[PDB]
Amino acid sequence: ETIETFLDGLASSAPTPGGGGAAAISGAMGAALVSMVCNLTIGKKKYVEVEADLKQVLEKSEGLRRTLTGMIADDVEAFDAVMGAYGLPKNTDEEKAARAAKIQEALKTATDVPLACCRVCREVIDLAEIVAEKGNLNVISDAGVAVLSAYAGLRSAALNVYVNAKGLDDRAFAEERLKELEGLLAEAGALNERIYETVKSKVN
Amino acid sequence: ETIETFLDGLASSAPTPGGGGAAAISGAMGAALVSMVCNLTIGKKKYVEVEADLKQVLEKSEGLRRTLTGMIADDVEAFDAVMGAYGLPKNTDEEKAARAAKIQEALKTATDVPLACCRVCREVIDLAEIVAEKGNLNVISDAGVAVLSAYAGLRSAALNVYVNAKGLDDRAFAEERLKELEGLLAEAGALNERIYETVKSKVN
Repeated sequence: ETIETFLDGLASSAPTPGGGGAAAISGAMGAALVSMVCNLTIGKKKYVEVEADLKQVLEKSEGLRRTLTGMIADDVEAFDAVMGAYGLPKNTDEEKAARAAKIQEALKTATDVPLACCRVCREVIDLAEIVAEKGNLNVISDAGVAVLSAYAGLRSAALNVYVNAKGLDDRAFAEERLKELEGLLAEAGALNERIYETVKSKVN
Repeated sequence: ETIETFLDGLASSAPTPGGGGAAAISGAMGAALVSMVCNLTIGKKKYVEVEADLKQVLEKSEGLRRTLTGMIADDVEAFDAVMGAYGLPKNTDEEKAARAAKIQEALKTATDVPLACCRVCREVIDLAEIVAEKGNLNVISDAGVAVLSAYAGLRSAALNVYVNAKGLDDRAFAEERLKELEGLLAEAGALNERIYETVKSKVN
């Protein structure tokens, strides 16, 4: 899909793509920029001490980028399934029961997907940190864009987890997913500002 | 250009696409999600007191969307021009003088392009605040994603302002742009957390 077409879809009254899709894109760009800093530090003679560490980082970030790029489509199809299920008919007892059950199972999927996106964005913040410490100083600004895009991705997906978890009958499933989410948010809140500041400082 | 082709380019050792390209996309997705909330609130029986204000928001957000989508290529062009200017030959005295002129010109344009992306992202945050207060409660999460995505874009472009402003001979030019950037950053910092918190609280 074209960036312009995606953006036209996002802006429209089409329920997909939505915030979940944009979240995965924020994450993917974060993963990509970590990979860029690695690719532009590996080889450089001044940066031999970190080359092996950054080849490992590049390995994981390229992994995270593939996953997060896939997650754009996962969130779109997860949220289409939710709208699908709200649109089933509700004339009879049996239909009302089928509809309610299918809504619940779509909601569950549309909670796990943004939550998965949160986990991968949290890992991108960890790699953003390393390339902020070790990266080629000429391109260090890209480590700062990576952490901001990843943190945007994380808190964007988090809102999707909150709004979906609230509609679930299974309170054990919901409360387990919220507790994980809170810990990912609290960790990322502590690191995001510090990594930005390290980059802001090296930039000036 | 496809999201996947952009992401492949972003990750590679090519100096573009870079942090500044990503910043424009972050800003563009922010504007799109403001439009989306407007499109899913306008024509709703329950939201008529606000239908008037939200048609003026749609008009503005659809405008900012168009500008930030164009800024993806503007930022690619501006930074390619910086890299291209450092790589010009120094074989004659006229070449050396032309190269030093073209480096300063490219640094100037590569400071104004990201500063423009910061101004537009700062306006997307004001529009996101309005849709957080007045938008359809069913899609209020997307007002959250819009502000996070716009804030990420503002601060991403800000780092590129800092990186390019540091190479400029013209300190009047650098210091006016830096003074204006500091205003946009201090305002957006204050507003981002409060709009996020409004949306979060209205989610549950």
